[PDB]
Amino acid sequence: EFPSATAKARYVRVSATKARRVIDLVRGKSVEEALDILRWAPQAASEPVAKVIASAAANAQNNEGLDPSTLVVATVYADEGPTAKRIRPRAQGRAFRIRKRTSHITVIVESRPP
Amino acid sequence: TYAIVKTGGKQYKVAAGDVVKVEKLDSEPGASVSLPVALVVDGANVTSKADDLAKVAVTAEVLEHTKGPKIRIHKFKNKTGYHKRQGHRQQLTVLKVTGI
Amino acid sequence: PTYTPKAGDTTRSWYVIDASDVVLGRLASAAATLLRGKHKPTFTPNVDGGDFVIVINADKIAVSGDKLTKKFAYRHSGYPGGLRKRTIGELLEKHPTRVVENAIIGMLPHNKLGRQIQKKLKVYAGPDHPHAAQQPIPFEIKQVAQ
Amino acid sequence: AVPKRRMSRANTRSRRAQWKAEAPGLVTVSVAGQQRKVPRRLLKAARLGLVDLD
Amino acid sequence: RGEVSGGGKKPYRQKGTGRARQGSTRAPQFTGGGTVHGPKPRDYSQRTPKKMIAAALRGALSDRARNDRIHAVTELVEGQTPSTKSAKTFLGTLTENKKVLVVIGRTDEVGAKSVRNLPGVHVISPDQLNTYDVLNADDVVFSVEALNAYISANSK
Amino acid sequence: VIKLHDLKPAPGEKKAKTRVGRGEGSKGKTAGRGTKGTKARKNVPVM
Amino acid sequence: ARVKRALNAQKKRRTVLKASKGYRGQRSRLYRKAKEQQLHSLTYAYRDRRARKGEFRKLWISRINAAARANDITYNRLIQGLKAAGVEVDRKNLAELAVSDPAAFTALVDVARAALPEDVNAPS
RNA sequence: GGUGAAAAGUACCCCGGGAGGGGAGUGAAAGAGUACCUGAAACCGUGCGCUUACAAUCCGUCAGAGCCCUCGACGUGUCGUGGGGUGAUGGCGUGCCUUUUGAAGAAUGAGCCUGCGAGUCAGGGACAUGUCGCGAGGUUAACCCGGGUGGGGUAGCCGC
RNA sequence: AAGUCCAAGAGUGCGGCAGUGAGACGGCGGGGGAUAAGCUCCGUGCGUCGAGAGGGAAACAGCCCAGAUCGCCGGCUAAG
RNA sequence: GGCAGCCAACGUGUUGGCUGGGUAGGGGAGCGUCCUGCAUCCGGUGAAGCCGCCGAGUGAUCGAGUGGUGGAGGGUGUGG
Repeated sequence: EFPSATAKARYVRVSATKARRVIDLVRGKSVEEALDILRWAPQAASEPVAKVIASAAANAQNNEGLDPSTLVVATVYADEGPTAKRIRPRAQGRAFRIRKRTSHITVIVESRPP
Repeated sequence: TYAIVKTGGKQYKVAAGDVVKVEKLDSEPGASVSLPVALVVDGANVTSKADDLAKVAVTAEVLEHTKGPKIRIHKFKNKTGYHKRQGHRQQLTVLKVTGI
Repeated sequence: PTYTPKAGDTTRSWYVIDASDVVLGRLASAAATLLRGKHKPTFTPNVDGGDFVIVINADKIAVSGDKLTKKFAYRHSGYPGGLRKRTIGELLEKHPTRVVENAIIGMLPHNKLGRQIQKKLKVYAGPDHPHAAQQPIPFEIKQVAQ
Repeated sequence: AVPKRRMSRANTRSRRAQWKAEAPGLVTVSVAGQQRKVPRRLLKAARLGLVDLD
Repeated sequence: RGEVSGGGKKPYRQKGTGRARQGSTRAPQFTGGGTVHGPKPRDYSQRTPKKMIAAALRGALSDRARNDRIHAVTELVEGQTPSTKSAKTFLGTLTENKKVLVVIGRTDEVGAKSVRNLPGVHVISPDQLNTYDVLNADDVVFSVEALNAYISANSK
Repeated sequence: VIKLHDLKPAPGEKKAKTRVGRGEGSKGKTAGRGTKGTKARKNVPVM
Repeated sequence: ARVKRALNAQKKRRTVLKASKGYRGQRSRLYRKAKEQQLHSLTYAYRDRRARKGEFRKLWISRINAAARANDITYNRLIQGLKAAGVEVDRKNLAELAVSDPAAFTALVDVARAALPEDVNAPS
């Protein structure tokens, strides 16, 4: 098994789907390429995703003593976390529900020999 | 050589050493059962006359009596409330043919 | 357990039927039988275990009665009033193989396996076909008597 | 109008998969002796120092 | 639903809202509403005939007698001070079964106190003798006064 | 001896309550009342 | 004596969900929707189990008819001849011979043709 | 409403502005981290296996090709009384409920899951169906006494 | 008089505990209608569906065959 | 071949032979849940619950079979 390091960004104030939109971009790529794509991705969800990927890389470097250049985004996924319920008033005094969703973005970077 | 053997209201193509599941036979595991043959084929000699077949008998050892697949019946008729749940496991007997 | 065709035990054979002065329906029935593989003891309805059937002289098919002018082949394009009808005679003149093709296809089952079976039919509006390399067997439509 | 049936999972996901981001095409740019990845669109700006590469 | 607080007012109109018709927020289907056929306080006692009760008690005691589970004792402890030690030793002498019904007179407070704290021992008076206790007890240890009182009460 | 766990009702003494309206395998749905009517929801007076 | 009905409910729910495991969509996930299909699934199982005998007899008959006409005899006359000859081989094993033992099937065809009347269409 | 037995409530370091994590430590257990006992379903992902872009599917069921694991003859991959999946293809196949003469019905209800949600109780009530006691008798009500479910209590009731 | 013979699950009487009291079509005998209606109202030890699956009627409650206790890698047939 | 009332038997009456589509509805017999009298078992050497594996029963359903999670109760019998 490849030496892996984990990083979970929990309760991120972004939808699980909107985090997944960029996690799909940077799943499978090396850590460096993933961070570059998340740097130049126009989606705002790329910033928490980039931060959690970089945290996984930092854990691999410091807590695990792995070579940062050999790291790769092995398994990354955003699960949906808690959802706050808000009320938006609409016409005729009718209250519609608004969902302030969060996401847990889990990242596991492995150190693979190219 | 093989034979179309009659047993349990059904016929089975069996050669010496063939293992066949058939209806339940009143015989112990390890006992021997002689079964009438609907046909015998020896390479090219096809014994099919009833007079000649009455002489032939497929001998088979009873390996064990087993139960078939669990059949689950749910007789349902819509808009009547009629459900009937039922189960079934046929009692089968496994025979290893020893000779013909 | 009943025999089931496994992997590649389905052997295929090539037949060539001369459609000259033969009834369209009889030829199509025999060709559909061959394309299904109903003529083989290993026939299984869910298996395309049929045989390739070349039909030569499709233009020289025979139709009784007035089917050559009174029978029509219809096609709707999906547009309003888009029903085009072409008599059997006109169809045999313009696309001669299409009459035999349509007969055989209609006599074949209408499903995915039927359309897979269709690919083994080779209708030609002439005495010759390009599949001589397949060494097709001349198939004469013969009735088994009782 | 209003959806008449609940959309099946298969259809919902088949058509939801179309809401995907397109990864930017990154080219290499040498700035401050370092090889960074920037869009070819921002290649000139990065060379001139008008891109914040952090 | 009538005893649950609130619920007097109809929750909303009968028609128009597009919701199910409700006549009370405390209707049974509602969360927090009343219980339809729930328990209500009731007296479960039965008016079993006197002859039935007495015959059942006599049958239980007869079973104990037939199985030699009935014992008689002058008292449970010697002296005026109760002693569960002495009572336990004497009961062990009498029987070894776990549960024993001790049937002693009311004035036998010394014996009652002496024997009452033994785990399986149950103490009653001859006048309150009953089939439940007799059957629950493996043995029945009567005092002599208690046995004579029971016999007199049931024979005279 | 006869202990409390040896006590049982007389054969045929106790009978299960007819718990009505519990699935179609028993007296379910209408609970023996049949389809609509007065008797579907109440008792008709004897008089 | 309040009773919570989760223990009892989840039993049948798990039964139906495990039975409907493999169904597409709501039928494998939701007990209520699985239950509707499970009614249909078991009704179909009963019906198809009754009809499987007919389906397999149809398959055997098709194979026997193919083998018979390959032997130059129709299936109906083959069956007539076998009955006249007293051959009591069921269509299952007749098809088994047709596929695995064509020589034996040809021998049976010869027996049936010999047992057939001199004129099958005669008023007899 | 529920961390843990005890805050022992995670020092210190690292990524991060934080939030949140990763090491480390506490703890029997952080598969107990003040979002905390267990942690179901719905619902939402990620990974793997099969399948699927010529196909008309109440979504299943019966056959069923092709694609991995449990014991062995044999010595090694082709079998088996064997044992799960995935489903090319073929046949059959008109949801459930209510209510109707009749509904797949284009009639009603249900978006889904979980939890709750409907013949129950009182009374010597009334009418019919096993047991105590009789021998023509059964019973007691109120009430009295008993620290109980036991003992008394004949008024009355029903048979006569 | 027999026949139905391990009885029809028969008839009768008394207590069960009911629901049912919206029927449908088809064949025969009729009324109303125009001797129309998939009309309506009657009769029919007439049938079927209701409450009935299975096979045939392409599909198709009422037509035809036939009344599903459950299984079977069996056989004979019904209407077709 | 497997399962559900009546008949014969000689003897302990459980063996053999004659038997069953179903809505309203009636009768019978049961499954599962909780709480309990008594009896008896299991449980921090891991109860319940939950997710499985392997199976099982004619049905409701089963699991003193078993793995994982779990952390304190639970099972069985006979009665209420």
